[PDB]
Amino acid sequence: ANTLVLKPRAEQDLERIFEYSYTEFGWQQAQQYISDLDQTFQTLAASTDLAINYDHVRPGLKAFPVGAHIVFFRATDTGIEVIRVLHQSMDYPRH
Amino acid sequence: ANTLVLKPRAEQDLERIFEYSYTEFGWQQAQQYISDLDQTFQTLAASTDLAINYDHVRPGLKAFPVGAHIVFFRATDTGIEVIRVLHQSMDYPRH
Amino acid sequence: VPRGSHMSSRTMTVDTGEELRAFVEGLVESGDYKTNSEVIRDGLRLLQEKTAGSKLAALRQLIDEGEQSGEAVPWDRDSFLARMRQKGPRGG
Amino acid sequence: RTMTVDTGEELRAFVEGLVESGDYKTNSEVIRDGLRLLQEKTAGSKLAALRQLIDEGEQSGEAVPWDRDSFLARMRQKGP
Repeated sequence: ANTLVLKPRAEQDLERIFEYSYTEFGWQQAQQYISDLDQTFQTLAASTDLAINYDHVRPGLKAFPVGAHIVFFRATDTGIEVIRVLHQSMDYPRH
Repeated sequence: ANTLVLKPRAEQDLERIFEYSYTEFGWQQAQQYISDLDQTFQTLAASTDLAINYDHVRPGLKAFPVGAHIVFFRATDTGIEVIRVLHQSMDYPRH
Repeated sequence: VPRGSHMSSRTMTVDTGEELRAFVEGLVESGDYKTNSEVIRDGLRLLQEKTAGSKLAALRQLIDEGEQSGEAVPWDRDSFLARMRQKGPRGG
Repeated sequence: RTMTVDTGEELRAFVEGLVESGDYKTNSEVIRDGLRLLQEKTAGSKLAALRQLIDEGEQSGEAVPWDRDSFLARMRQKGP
């Protein structure tokens, strides 16, 4: 089983994302959204080729979209390490 | 009776002021606010000494407060001519 | 709030459009701002700052636009309020 | 999709005055003008801003295993 760890601030991002969705759409939508995020985490931990190279932000940084958000992460020997989960409005794609 | 006339734009100011008050507070309070403006109109038309000299904005311009708003007006031979009714946040007081 | 008194907090419900809505959402979710309100207040402070140095010109323009809006006509409170009632149903 | 915001009294009155003067049609138009200014202020340094967010993630402590069940339990424990 591939490993999946989160920086403390990424887990705090998820909490803010959950609360934002909860406040406007209620529990079921917020839980669904975190479920979509969780499913994408597992897919990224299993398949190195999905990761988008974000060296232009930081060397070795990877990105992947889910919904209106972007998982920013790094590859590890056994899986991934999630650094931040940010709204896509924060993105800076490669020039 | 002393004369009281309004520029068309001052009448449109009062409509916007009424609608803003109505949306927030409902009919009774919005009509009362207009009625308080009207009472101030009548008092200004009768008493030249109440007018605040606003020459520093435009020669001959006068001002007077009512609620959160300012009546901007000119003195005429028989009374006053209201030019605008503006929120006090638009004011430029004498320095 | 003391008994017999009421809350006087005053909110406003606004439509930012999708582009600026997503902009606000990202700033809140990043932790840069605590609430939608804080983002909106920062924006409003910038708008207030942009015009803070031209309040005299701005007021002169409002006054001139009143002067140029046509000849002045009599004012009647009851007719005004009647016309407000005719625009649609009124309550409260 | 609207939002309900508390501007505080000073900025609320600022917004009201601009609407009642006729310079802006609605509260929303004033708010959007402010947000456009805030977006423009940072539009030119999105890369630095993203780098800062990433760095703050990197510097936020040792990563820990993701535990979805604990997360959702913590979410319902907050004001059940």
